[PDB]
Amino acid sequence: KVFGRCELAAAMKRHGLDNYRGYSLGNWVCAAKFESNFNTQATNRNTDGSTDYGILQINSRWWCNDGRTPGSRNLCNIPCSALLSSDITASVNCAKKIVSDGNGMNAWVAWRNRCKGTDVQAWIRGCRL
Ligand SMILES: [Cl-]
Ligand SMILES: [Cl-]
Ligand SMILES: [Cl-]
Ligand code: NA
Ligand code: NA
Repeated sequence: KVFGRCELAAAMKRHGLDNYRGYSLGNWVCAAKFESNFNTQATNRNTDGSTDYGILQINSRWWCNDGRTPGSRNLCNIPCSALLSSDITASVNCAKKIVSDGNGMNAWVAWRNRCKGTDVQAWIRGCRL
């Protein structure tokens, strides 16, 4: 599913990501834009052999099982394929774990490099939320 911007904002808000670990909704929407262009089916191979999955490009080295990431963990207790669903619940549950792991949203390189410190409120402009 390719979410609209406001459509994603509303779903993330409903699932409790606004202010989660102190990160305002626009941070999450910005991260999703640059991670997946709001496409739940997005995937990305990494150089280490892990893969990133879904709306927030959650990685198989620690967070989900894909059966092809040697030595990896599955801290969200999910198949990575679940991160590709049109329903973002699994991605949100897992993102909450990730952002709680110590480095906040820096865990998303795209967020640090493209969203951090920017006008993230612009991401939710116009949305009826
Ligand atoms: Cl915001
Ligand atoms: Cl694996
Ligand atoms: Cl933080
Ligand atoms: Na990524
Ligand atoms: Na894994």
